Amino acid sequence: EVQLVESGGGLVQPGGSLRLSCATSGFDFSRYWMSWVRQAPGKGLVWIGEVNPDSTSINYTPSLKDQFTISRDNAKNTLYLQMNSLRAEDTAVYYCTRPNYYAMDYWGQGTLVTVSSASTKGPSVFPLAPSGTAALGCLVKDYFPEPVTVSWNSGALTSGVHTFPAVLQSSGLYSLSSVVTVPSSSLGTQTYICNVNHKPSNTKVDKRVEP
Amino acid sequence: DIQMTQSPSSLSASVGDRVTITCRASQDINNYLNWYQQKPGKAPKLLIYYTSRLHSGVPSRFSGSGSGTDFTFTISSLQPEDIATYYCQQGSTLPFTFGQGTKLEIKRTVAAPSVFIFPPSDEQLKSGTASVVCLLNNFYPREAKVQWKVDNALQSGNSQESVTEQDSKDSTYSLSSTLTLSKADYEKHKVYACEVTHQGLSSPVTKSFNRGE
Repeated sequence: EVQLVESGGGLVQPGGSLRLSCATSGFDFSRYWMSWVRQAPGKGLVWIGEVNPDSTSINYTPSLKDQFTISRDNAKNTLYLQMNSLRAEDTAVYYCTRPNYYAMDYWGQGTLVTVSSASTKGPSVFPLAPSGTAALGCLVKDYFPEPVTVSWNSGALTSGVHTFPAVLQSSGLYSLSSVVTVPSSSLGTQTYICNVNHKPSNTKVDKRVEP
Repeated sequence: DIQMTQSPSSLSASVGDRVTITCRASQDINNYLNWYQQKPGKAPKLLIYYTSRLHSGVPSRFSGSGSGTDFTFTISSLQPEDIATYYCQQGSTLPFTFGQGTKLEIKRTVAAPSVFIFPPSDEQLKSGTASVVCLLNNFYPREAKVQWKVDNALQSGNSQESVTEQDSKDSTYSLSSTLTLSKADYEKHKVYACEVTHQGLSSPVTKSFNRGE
């Protein structure tokens, strides 16, 4: 099926620059128009612009034409987004989309870009041990910027999972917890592991959570 | 640039209800109007294109109508998995523009939280810090009170709350409260308790542990 994966996100200094990439699979990229859409935290969707297959037509939202440059590499089936002189108002999740019919029929999971003068920090992962239904989880503490993604047993366990929105501590670092309710009879038999990923610091932790 | 206006901005409805959302274009856009769904913490998904054409795999209970400047999006029978923000988008003139979105919430029956307490791990205590987590699982409505008690004495600081969005299967909320102390302060006391107040509870529920057990 159609796959769209955004990368190159993360922390950027005010006035700084960053380049985003959208790697694709499942279709002949060279035959489609490709687009970028952004969304600031808790806000609506904003169209950035589009690029045609042979790169002869590149269209933007007039207010954003100075901060962005869209390009593509058909040989590598990759879409690019060059971001220039970034402001706090540019902090957003950047989505790679595929124009079809137009309408946008496929969207990537998006990549969050954070515009701040602060520095990148990797988190610490601690277990929340279980002690008919039992609760267990993971505490992901002291990281910057957002986001961290949490999965359980490499995505095999999804029912009863709640990953809480991150809370900004007094230190300036984010912290969150991810929890799961499971059968209490499976606590001595089944293995539970939280898979924590903090892409800005490139931190990958697999924590075994045992009673 | 074409201005896209959505109404209502927000709405609450019950499972089984018929829901209608309107989209208004600042000028005539013919039938070049699309509708996207954005479920909590997920990327947007195409539902309807060209005013009324259903995208592949989209539930049959969804439909679109209208022409020119006025359009309508309809859910014939509301289901728990419809908790989301819905966006209309014009594809008539450049730059393509979106509506500001309609947040759809689910009204349901009272549900009491399941309450769980988590002592700090032996690993965290090595770094000289202690985090105590209180979990309020799957409750309705959102309004809930949590009090921390250390040796039956109320805590007047160093706790933080986090709340999830409505669950896609049962329309419930979940809440975490985290109490953070230094290992020194943590080792000064024995009983750690979190007291929970909620509409679904006849009286406050307390979950506790003794440090070391």
